[PDB]
This record gives sequence, C-alpha cells and structure tokens, in this order.
Amino acid sequence: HTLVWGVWVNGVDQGDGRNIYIRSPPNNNPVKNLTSPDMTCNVDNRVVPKSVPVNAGDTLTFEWYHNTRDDDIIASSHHGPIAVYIAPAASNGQGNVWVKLFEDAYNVTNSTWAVDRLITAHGQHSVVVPHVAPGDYLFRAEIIALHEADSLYSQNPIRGAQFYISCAQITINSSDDSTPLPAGVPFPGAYTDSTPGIQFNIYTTPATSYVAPPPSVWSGALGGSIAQVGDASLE
Ligand SMILES: OC[C@H]1O[C@@H](O[C@H]2[C@H](O)[C@@H](O)[C@H](O[C@H]3[C@H](O)[C@@H](O)[C@H](O[C@H]4[C@H](O)[C@@H](O)[C@H](O)O[C@@H]4CO)O[C@@H]3CO)O[C@@H]2CO)[C@H](O)[C@@H](O)[C@@H]1O
Ligand SMILES: *[C@@H]1O[C@H](CO)[C@@H](O)[C@H](O)[C@H]1NC(C)=O
Ligand SMILES: [Cl-]
Ligand SMILES: [Cu+2]
Repeated sequence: HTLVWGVWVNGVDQGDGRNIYIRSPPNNNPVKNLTSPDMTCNVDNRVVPKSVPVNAGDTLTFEWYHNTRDDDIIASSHHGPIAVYIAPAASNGQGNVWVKLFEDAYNVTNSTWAVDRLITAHGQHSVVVPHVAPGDYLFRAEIIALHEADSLYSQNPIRGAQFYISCAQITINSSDDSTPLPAGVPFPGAYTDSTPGIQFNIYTTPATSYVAPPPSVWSGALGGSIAQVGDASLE
C-alpha cells in the first residue's frame, strides 16, 4: 500500500501534487485485475488541473508515501520491481501508447529489490526526461509487489501480483526532440497471466532468477535511479 505525494525537478520539490498534477486514487489499495481500465492510471483516471514544467535532461523524481509524507513509504513485505512509462497526454492512457523509460527488479550486489531501495530512498526514484517532442505527457510509475504473486488474481482473486500505479501530468517545454516517442503498449493489455514476472514465488525461487514483465526499456530512455534527491522534512 503506497501513493505518490508529488515530484521534484532537479532536486526542487514541486509541492503537494495529489489530485493537482497526480491523477491520484482515493486510497493506496493495489490494482490486481490485469484486464481492468484501472491498470491505466489507477481507479480515478481524469485530467487534473496542473502539469509540471520540465525540459529534456531534467531529473524528475517521484515521491511515494504510505499514510503521511516521508513515513515508512510501503510495507517491507511488498518486495518487487519498479518501472516508469511515458505516454502522450493526447492518449489519456488509451491505445498502444505506453513507452518504458525505466526498469529495476533486483540488485545482486546489495541483494535488495527496487521496493527495498525505495523505502531506503524515502520513497524517491527518478528518470532523466527524454528528448521527445515538446508537449503534454503522462509519466506512469508502477510498483509491482509480489508478496502474493505466487497465485494469479484471475484464478484466486484474494491473491495475485499487486500494481501501485501513479500517473503524473508532465509538460515538456524545451527539447530538441532528438528522440521522437514511438508507439508503446496498452495498459490494460501488456500484462497477461502468461507474461514473465507476473506469476512468481519470491518465497521458493531466488530473486536473481526473477525476470520483470516486458516491454524492454526504450533506446531513447536516459535511465534513472532509486535514491533520495531532497529532504521533505525541511519542506
Ligand atoms: O509477509 C509475507 C506474507 O505476506 C502476506 O501478505 C500480507 C502482507 O505482508 C502485509 O504487508 C499486508 O498488509 C497490508 C494489509 O493487508 C492492509 O489491510 C493494509 O491496508 C491499510 C493501509 O496500510 C493503510 O495505509 C490504510 O490507511 O488503511 C488500510 C486498511 O484498510 O496495508 C498493509 C500493508 O501496508 O497484509 C498481507 C496479508 O493480507 C502474504 O499473504 C503471505 O503469502 C506472505 O507469506
Ligand atoms: C476485471 O475487469 C474487467 C474489465 O473491467 C471486468 O469485466 C471483470 O469483471 C473484472 N474481474 C473481476 C474479478 O472483477
Ligand atoms: Cl496486501
Ligand atoms: Cu500493500
């Protein structure tokens, strides 16, 4: 259980974005039905009033929280990968429009899942804004918690992979558009019961054997990181 509070741009807090520039759900309950419109931007997908200004090469940092900002972020049990996708706001998240900018499952070195490092990062994880066409975008941050992903939701609707999905409204002003955005995947649609990384037993199988759901990170992506980039306690 976890939600996005707001974003930082180049380490500068953009302030509370909930129902302002985040298309926020009414609570932190997971999405589990892979076929549901809820897979797009969670259970309350509607244009909210603001879109955060950024330029290509900016560092955009998502800040997640559990109950209160900068609390324990998400339950330690919710081991799993973290992905970020982008779509033209034009799409409203409909059609084959979602392009992956970031994937992080398990770091063999430190033996921590992306979710583990997010808690350590005080809920902060980032992507570098790609050189797409200036315009309005949705950035879809996705945490997959696998603490019950040994089952499928479609077979046993009280278990299954859990998706914490947050769409941010981002306006890209300055960009040379050196990497125009391709068509991407649909959500709902890209994840099915068969898709690798959806059904997996973190209790019996080693985390090094884990393979995150496709698609692969777009060649136009400029990477990203899970790490604190500023102190919410001083805001
Ligand atoms: O630990 C391995 C074990 O995990 C089992 O699943 C557990 C989870 O480990 C546990 O973290 C999870 O806790 C949930 C709880 O069910 C929710 O009701 C609660 O929701 C809260 C929310 O936290 C608050 O933020 C909000 O304000 O209120 C709601 C109350 O409605 O959130 C916590 C997580 O934060 O519970 C699971 C059991 O249901 C697996 O089942 C098992 O297979 C594993 O072995
Ligand atoms: C999953 O969502 C689809 C589409 O909204 C719906 O038809 C189906 O009833 C849902 N499954 C469950 C278990 O509710
Ligand atoms: Cl749970
Ligand atoms: Cu939870």
